[PDB]
Amino acid sequence: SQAIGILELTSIAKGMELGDAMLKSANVDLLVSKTISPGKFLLMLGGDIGAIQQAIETGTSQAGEMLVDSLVLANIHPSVLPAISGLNSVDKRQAVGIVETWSVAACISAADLAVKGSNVTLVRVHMAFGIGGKCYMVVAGDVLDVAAAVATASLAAGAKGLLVYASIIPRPHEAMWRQMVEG
Amino acid sequence: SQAIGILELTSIAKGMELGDAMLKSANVDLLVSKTISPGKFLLMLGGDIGAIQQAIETGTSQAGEMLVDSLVLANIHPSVLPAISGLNSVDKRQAVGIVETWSVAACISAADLAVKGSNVTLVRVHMAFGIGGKCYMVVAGDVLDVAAAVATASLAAGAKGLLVYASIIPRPHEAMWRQMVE
Amino acid sequence: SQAIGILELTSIAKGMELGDAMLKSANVDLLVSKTISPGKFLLMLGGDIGAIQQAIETGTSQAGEMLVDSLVLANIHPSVLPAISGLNSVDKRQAVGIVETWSVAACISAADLAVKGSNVTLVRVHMAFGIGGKCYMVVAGDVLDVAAAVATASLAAGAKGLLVYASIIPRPHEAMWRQMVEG
Amino acid sequence: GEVPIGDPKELNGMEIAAVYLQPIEMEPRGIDLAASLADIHLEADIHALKNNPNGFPEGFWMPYLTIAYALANADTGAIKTGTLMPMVADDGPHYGANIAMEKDKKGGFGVGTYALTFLISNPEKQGFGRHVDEETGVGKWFEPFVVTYFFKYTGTP
Amino acid sequence: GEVPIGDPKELNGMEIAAVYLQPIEMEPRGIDLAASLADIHLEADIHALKNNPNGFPEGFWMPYLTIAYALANADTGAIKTGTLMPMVADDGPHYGANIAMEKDKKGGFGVGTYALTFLISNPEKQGFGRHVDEETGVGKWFEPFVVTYFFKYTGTP
Repeated sequence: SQAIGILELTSIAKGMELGDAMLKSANVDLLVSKTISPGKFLLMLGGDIGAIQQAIETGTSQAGEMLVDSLVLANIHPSVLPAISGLNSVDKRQAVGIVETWSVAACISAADLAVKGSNVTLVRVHMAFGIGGKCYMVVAGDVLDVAAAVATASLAAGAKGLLVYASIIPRPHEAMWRQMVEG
Repeated sequence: SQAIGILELTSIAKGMELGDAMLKSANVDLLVSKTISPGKFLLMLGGDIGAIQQAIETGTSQAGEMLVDSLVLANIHPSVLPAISGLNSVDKRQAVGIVETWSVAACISAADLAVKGSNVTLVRVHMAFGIGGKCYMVVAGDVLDVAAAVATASLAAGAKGLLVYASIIPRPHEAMWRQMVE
Repeated sequence: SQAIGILELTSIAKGMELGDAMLKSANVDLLVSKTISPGKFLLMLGGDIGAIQQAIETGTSQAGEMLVDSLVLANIHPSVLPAISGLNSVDKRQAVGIVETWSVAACISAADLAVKGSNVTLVRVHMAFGIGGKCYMVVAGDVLDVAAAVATASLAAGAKGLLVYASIIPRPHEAMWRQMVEG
Repeated sequence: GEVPIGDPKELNGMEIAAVYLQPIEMEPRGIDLAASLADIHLEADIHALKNNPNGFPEGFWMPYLTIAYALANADTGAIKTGTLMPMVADDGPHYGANIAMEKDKKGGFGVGTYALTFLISNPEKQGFGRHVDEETGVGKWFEPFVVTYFFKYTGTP
Repeated sequence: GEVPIGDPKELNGMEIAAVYLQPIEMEPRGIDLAASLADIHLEADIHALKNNPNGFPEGFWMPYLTIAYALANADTGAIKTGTLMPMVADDGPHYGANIAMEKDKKGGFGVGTYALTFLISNPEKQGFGRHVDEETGVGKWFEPFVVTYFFKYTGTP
């Protein structure tokens, strides 16, 4: 019911300039706003499909020659939104899921299908280095729920050959659980 | 009335070594001291022109073959000093000014001219990646004040062809305001 | 009396997967667990030689083609373990020592000989960029103690030609001392 | 029919004032912005003050100067940059150039409050010389400096 | 202490007079002939006449002009050529340049009767513009023309 927008610029200032412009262009929440190597700027916005489409259109139209890349993901799970902008609480210790995929695009799509195909809770989605670098999703819940989610996510990214590795970790060590929770 | 000194070393240990030596050599405050990719060390000092000149001289003289680069910026606004080492308080969120330039040298000169050429308050100066990488200045104040400062800053960095982009943002979104402050 | 284990993987997910597996394989403490450029994963464990050997063996056997590098350092000072994972308490500011070496392996070996060859306290050992990148050791204590440690460490790394630079800084400035200790 | 921009400044032995008017056709073409493509023509009035340190006579125009211009509308936040070209009109010689306001493709440069920042350099940059003899010599040329003015754009005149 | 060269001429809305004096040191160096290498400094005084057709105000100096100089001694037959550079002195802005006379390696440029010919071109050649509007426009720039003056060199002053 929601949509995720991604915009990459070659200028840090223009990224911030477009950030203010896009937020004012429509009713959308800022998910990510940071500089990427070597000197690019990455912006991520969330909200309704209509608002996101207009915001992405406005941003690209004013990006000029500084535009690196742009993408709009429609029909995305709402649990994915705060998982990207921050972290969802992982009170469950029964099982933890981790799925790493190439590019944030593949990771987002895998998580969306995973969440809709199970009863597991998506903990967080982390981008190690930009929208083109390795990205990973974190799920939590019952052992059966986590496995189903991981399987669904692996199939999505695997169909495009963008799947890096998958692992289901039931009863995680106290030291490993903390790193997973704080990561 | 103040001066900015910059020293870059190729060794992390020597950088720390040169830091203690320079600080004891004269009355100067450490603005920046961190390791940069792939294994260099960056040091930034502030203070009087006389003190900064002596400190930079001492550091370069003891740097040896580990010396990467050195530069001294005289006649700089005093508001620029804490803007690099940290952030100045922004009681007003009404309008923000941002000017990004290539290399910290151009950004520093632009910020200095901006503060001296307007009544706006300089929020912070950020170096994304080293003294040779993209750097940016942040200004805040009245809409008229911010525009003049940004315009002044744009001409300075533009004169060296190191200007990336300039933007004046009146009434920033709450989400954007937080990003600006952070 | 302790041992240090290092495991590097080419996949972030596999790194997290191997982390949980290694921790459950034996009684060892996780010293480091983070992603390294451009997309590798570094894991560091500490403990007894027997436990460390089994954990590193288990990790390597299941790493497959994703294995980047592995190393085990035996007969290491126990003060080195928390110095890598964190920072050791130093109530005294009288003298500070800094020794930068190529690769964390050389830095670790230098620190081990340093601690055993003096009465100085090892503050911390920092890896700037991976286990193969520039690493540095931090020592603290009396002026005579720090010098001996620095001299001892320099000889260790210098024998392999992996020593970058050594410096003894007695009575460090308040701004520099805080930065060195809190690094 | 010239519109004054802010208050004039007196420094470096020269008076620097800014004014805007209707777009003009300048020869040769292909240099200054087309009159039909512009909305206003910005002109900088530079005359030497009394007892100028560059030996310049009072009232005489300051030539061979390098002057860049920056206009930003505080209402929209839009900012543009350009250079002023030396030209002659019926009202004498000055530095002027056609600039698009309402007709600006980028927009944001319409009617409202605007701030002008000019960057002026020494004429030595343009190859202008200066005597340094004891009898007829003059003082050093002014270092590069910026001037700021505030004015409200009422639209294309 | 300036020595006048012949009679001044009034044409193309501008007054053209010639004068000679002691050699001067001009900044930046490496352009004009060294003062120690020269014997006299020739300066061209160009001011706009009343009702100038280029919109230039009376008394104002003419800038951005391209002016070449030719000096020939009728006694020896020796002839040299050069260009005049725009510069500012204590007596205002003018076109001047240091020139070797007696110190000329080629010789023949010593004391005697000499004729001076200046070649002046339009300022459009140096990128100077001119308004052509109905309200504030001005007439076309004067075509390139030459002026001749005759004077007796009494030696380096």
